[PDB]
Amino acid sequence: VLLKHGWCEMLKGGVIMDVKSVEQAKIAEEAGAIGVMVLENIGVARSVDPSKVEEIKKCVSINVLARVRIGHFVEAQILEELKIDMIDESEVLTIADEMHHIDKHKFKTPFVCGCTNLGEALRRISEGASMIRTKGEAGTGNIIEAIKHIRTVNNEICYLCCLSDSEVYHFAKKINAPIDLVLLTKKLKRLPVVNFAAGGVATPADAAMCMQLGMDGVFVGSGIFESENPRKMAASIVSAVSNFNNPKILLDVSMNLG
Amino acid sequence: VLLKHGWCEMLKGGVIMDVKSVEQAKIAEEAGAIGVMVLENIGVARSVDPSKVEEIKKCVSINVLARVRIGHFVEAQILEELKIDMIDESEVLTIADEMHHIDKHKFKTPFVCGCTNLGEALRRISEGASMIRTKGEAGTGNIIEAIKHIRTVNNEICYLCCLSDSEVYHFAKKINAPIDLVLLTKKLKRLPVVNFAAGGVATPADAAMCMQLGMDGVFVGSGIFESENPRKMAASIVSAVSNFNNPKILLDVSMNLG
Amino acid sequence: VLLKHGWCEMLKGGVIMDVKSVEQAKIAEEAGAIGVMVLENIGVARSVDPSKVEEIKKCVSINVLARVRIGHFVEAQILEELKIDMIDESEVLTIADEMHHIDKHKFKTPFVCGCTNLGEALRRISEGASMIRTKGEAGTGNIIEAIKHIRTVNNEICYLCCLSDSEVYHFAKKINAPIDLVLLTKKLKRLPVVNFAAGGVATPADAAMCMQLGMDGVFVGSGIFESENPRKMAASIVSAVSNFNNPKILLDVSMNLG
Amino acid sequence: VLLKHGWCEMLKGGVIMDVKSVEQAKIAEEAGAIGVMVLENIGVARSVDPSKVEEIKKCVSINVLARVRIGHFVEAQILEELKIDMIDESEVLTIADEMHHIDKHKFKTPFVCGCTNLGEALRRISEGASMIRTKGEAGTGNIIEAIKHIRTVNNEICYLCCLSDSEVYHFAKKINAPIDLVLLTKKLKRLPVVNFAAGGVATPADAAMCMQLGMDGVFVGSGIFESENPRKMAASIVSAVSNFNNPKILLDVSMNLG
Amino acid sequence: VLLKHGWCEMLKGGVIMDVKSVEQAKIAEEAGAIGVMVLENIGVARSVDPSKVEEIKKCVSINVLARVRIGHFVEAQILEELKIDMIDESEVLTIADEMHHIDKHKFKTPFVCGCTNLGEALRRISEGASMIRTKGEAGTGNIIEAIKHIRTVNNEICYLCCLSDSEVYHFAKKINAPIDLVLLTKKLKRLPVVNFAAGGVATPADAAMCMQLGMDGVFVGSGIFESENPRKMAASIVSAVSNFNNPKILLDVSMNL
Amino acid sequence: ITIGVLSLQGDFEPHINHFIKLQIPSLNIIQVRNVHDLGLCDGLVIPGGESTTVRRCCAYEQDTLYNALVHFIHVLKKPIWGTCAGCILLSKNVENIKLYSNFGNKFSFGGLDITICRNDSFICSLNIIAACIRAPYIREIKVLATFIAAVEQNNCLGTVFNPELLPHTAFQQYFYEKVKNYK
Repeated sequence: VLLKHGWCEMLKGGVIMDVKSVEQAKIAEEAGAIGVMVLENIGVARSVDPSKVEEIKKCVSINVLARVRIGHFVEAQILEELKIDMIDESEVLTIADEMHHIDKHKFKTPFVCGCTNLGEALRRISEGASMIRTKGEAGTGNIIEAIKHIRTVNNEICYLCCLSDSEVYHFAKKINAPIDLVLLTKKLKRLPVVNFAAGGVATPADAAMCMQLGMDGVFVGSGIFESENPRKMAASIVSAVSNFNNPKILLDVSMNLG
Repeated sequence: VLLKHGWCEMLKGGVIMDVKSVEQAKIAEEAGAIGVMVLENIGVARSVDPSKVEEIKKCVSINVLARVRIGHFVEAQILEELKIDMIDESEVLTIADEMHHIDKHKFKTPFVCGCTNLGEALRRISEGASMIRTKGEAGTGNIIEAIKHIRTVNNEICYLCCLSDSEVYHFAKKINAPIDLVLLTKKLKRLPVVNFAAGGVATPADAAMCMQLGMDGVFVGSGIFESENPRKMAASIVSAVSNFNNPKILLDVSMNLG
Repeated sequence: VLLKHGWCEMLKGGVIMDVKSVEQAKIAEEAGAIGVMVLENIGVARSVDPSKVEEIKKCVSINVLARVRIGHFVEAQILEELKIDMIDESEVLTIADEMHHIDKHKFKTPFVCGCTNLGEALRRISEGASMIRTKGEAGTGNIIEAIKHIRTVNNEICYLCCLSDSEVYHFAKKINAPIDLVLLTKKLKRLPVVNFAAGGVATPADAAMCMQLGMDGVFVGSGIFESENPRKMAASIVSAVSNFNNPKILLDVSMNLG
Repeated sequence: VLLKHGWCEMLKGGVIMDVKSVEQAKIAEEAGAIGVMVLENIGVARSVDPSKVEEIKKCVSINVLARVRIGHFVEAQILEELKIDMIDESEVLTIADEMHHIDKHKFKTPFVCGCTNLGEALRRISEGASMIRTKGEAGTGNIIEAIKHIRTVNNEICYLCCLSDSEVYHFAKKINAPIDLVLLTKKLKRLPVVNFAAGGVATPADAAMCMQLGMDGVFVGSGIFESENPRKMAASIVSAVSNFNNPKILLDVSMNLG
Repeated sequence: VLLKHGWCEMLKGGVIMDVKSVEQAKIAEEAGAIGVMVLENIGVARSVDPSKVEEIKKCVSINVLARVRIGHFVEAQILEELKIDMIDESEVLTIADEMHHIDKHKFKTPFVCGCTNLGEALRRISEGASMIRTKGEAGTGNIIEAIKHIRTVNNEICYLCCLSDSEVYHFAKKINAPIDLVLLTKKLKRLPVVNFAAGGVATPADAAMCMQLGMDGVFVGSGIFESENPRKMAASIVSAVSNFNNPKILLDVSMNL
Repeated sequence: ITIGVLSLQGDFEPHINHFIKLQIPSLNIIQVRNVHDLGLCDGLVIPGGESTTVRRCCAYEQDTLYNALVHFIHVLKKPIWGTCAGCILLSKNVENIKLYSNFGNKFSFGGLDITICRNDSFICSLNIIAACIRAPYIREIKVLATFIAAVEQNNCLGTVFNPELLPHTAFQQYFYEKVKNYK
């Protein structure tokens, strides 16, 4: 798992655009993204056809991700055989196993899983997730939930760092997280694994807000390509993440974005 | 912050028209407004594109305001880089942070924030708001809420002024306001910062009623321009606020309004 | 206020019909009405444009009334500057101040206010109303509410007259009315001010029923003019009120009314 | 009624001890009380036998008061024939008429009545009460209720003085008080009639606390005589009220009170 | 108020025993207490008679405290005229004003007030309290509440110091405390005023547990004098607070008790 | 001894408050929004609010107020003071108006033979021979004060700064002395 962490730490400070085809994937590569989440070009949402994921993987030199329903371990086995770069056990797709989550220790391919609090994020890291993202609220464009979750996780980690040795055991029970990771979060003062922001990021300001709140990167939906200029709006989101602390640049990208 | 307060105090007795373009902004400048609030020219409501705000700012010699979602501290950083005249952390736009409000102490640009009672108004002045306005009920044209809130704030301030030194400490807790401001309101006998009226003001009578209830000015929505004569109705509401105590003039401007 | 009372007492036994234009007002004058209530010739209902009220006032020699939202003490000042004959603090229009009622002592123009019980009627007379009317139920044509309120007020006034001086104090508290007026109602055995009937009066029988229950007149809506014969139907309701005790005449006017 | 108020205003700053016999009444006279409320020397509590009140009245040169059940207007007629100095429509005694209150206008003898808020003190003054006292909580010795009521009445009167002229009419309605008195309270800035504190005053500190909160005097129960030294404890509470603003004297009289 | 804080700053690490008479006050003085809280020597509980407080004040060379009902600002005026050392606006006594608290800025005599959370402690310090104590559960001997309150206040202060500048404003609103003090607590990382533990401390172990949780001292009820040896039990709780970090001493004073 | 403040814009309240603070019983201050008030006072101070608002609100009923003020200054020659926007209205020529308004040279009341450019905040020590909240800059042209700071020509006084925003009320008394001298 350490090598998966080493790969993920190389993933910091980037933008992952959820593309739907080769042309969108090529736009997101030239726009400077680090990876592309292959999507279904379209009442049960299932993992995209692996023939689509293979076509994109061979047309872009950047990481390629894919989505598998929560708990559907045989979709993961298919993608793991496809030599994909990172699988995404996603709640956007219909839930296959409402009770369980893929045993991500059995795969060589790193997994990324959602999270809404520190307890949930620590549980998924125990199961084997090599990266986390904030569930937010997909498809709405409202950054209300993403920011709410970013603060909640950030507050809990720091409140933890301010606690005492005998009080950690009760906290772990309260958030319902493994004690070993709870101590690791305290020692590191942050989430043990790379943490990205997902859900609602639609504007260069939204991307920079998330990074100014600590997150290591941004997951960007399909709003980039259902807009007037996809290349420029995509390019704007990337520059915001790279220069999230520079108000002069953030203004520059935000101007004439329509 | 003293210079921000002094600038705002020079802002008393005026009308701020929520314009949507350059022709509307020009109408509101000829009509005699003191400032124009740049709006989105027609879901999630986000801060208007800074290229539009920059367009109006160079076509009118009066103040220009802009709207940023509640808590979105990176839209504000974009606007402050634009050298705007005053930012409005508004609830008409979708809420970015339902739990927090921008830390308005870090910006050189004065902020205006809503308020429905004295406790809420005093909290936002603590955070750094240089002006307040009664939330009312935007988009309805009903002055019921604006008048209800104006009375509520006015009653609380005066009831405070009639209290005693040992009773102030409980009142601050009751309204949940910082004690320092609660005493400052008691000493001044009015809100420590400029106070405007917003939401429902659609007629010269509505504007003058708010001014006759104490407020220092009026925020008038887009109804002025969705009417038969926008220039005449605009100049009417301007004259009503300037001559709110003159029934002869109020009648004159109310006649043949449409 | 005595001069206002004296003028209003001259308004007894008449019909006030709510006209919408000058032709309707001319029909009302020829039909024998004592006054015409100027209406909006059609979200939020506001006081009519004072230019409309001025045009009617100059084309009819009978009293002219107008409606102002409950609590909107600045529409009243506009109308008082217009030299109108009586203002109507109306619940048909949207409520400007849900909590207060215009301070009718500050105006030289007599006011008429709604009422549903003796306590409410006595409170409005305390505020300064020179006439009362039973709210009834506007726009429905059903005289159920008007008759229900007429009986309720009549029963309370007489029940009051049949009490002792020690019990009057609790009664005033129960209905929540000033004690001074409560004693005045007892002494006079009727409401201290002129009382009209409003809401549902649509037929000569309806008008005469209200006058047979002890009112001083009727407020007639716009149903008179949304009918085959506006002049005949109007003169019918006028004759019904003038001859409410004469079944022969009531039959005559009721035949071919539609 | 003015003469009754004139006599009462001469009663300001005094202590009224609820005595039970002639020896207790003699103690309270030498202790410096201004009046003694004759009590029943003990499950229905009735007005004390007038022969007891007659004997005390002849053995003391200070005012003599007596208690009549709430609404019992024939006990009052008995006492008025006795030439008593004040009558107390008491809630300590069983309620003869829970619906009504004696019509105190028909009596030449001034009445004192309880109160827990401004809206209830103003009603009793309308009925004809010449003095008021705060109900408190009789028989418990806890000053919690007396202080709570003193603040409530004091806050409402000042909040009134801080109100506008059109808002007074609604305030009178919500507290349910006659409008004439409400305006009189506003003009005077205090209760129109003498106001005393009753219920819980058992220590020189309790008496002075009530006077430091505005009240014009103190009603002290029978605890003064169920104590080691009745004369000393009595003279202590008398000196506390006379010197309620002198901490040196308050300490002096509080020492060795057992 | 700075002078009051300086005097309280000398009260750290001490034990205040709630005595009822002069012999008890003499025991608590020889036992090493820093102050004695004068009590009523026994259904409304009022402030003790000032002649009793004045008697003890002249028979002990250590601080003397006294109790005034919550809100009774004329009992305090009596005690302040008595030149007492420190007044306690206490909830054990009946509440004179359920709605307000004495305006402690008007007095020269430092006050102490109870507290169950950081918001309540910061409000009382705003009104002018020069010391705080955890309400606990008086009269029961159970340290459950005192320890619960000590942790609650300690957790909130540290969670505060771990927060950010823009989040402090919402926290102040949530706990309902003045923003100025909330920032002061963050800057100092502890309560701005001396903090003692009260309610349930009955054993040398109980006293040392409270001091090991970060308090500056202990308020100890009357349980010491309703016990076989009051002088020995008293000196035990004093040594526990003085040596709260030495298990050898805590064992030694706990034996044969 | 009656001076008025043109209360059709903002900043009139600070001007009134600091005039009253001088604590002279003979001195009385009233708001000025109509011709009746203009004729009531023996002087007038234009608060430093907006310049567009003042001119539009001074053009009600065919320049009824504007004509009253213009005739007031240019005939009665009574003391008048203008701060911030007041100087803009008291200057004969003002430029940097991109919009081609038909007002031309009648937009400004006139009285001071100076050219002003309205088009940001700081504090300057007054080296008289001051909180400048967007103080206009004088381009072309006795100078009462400089740091140019204050210009007094005939009965007209002009200050690009805002004295009423500072505790000291020296300038408020200075205009009162000017009004008394004219009286």
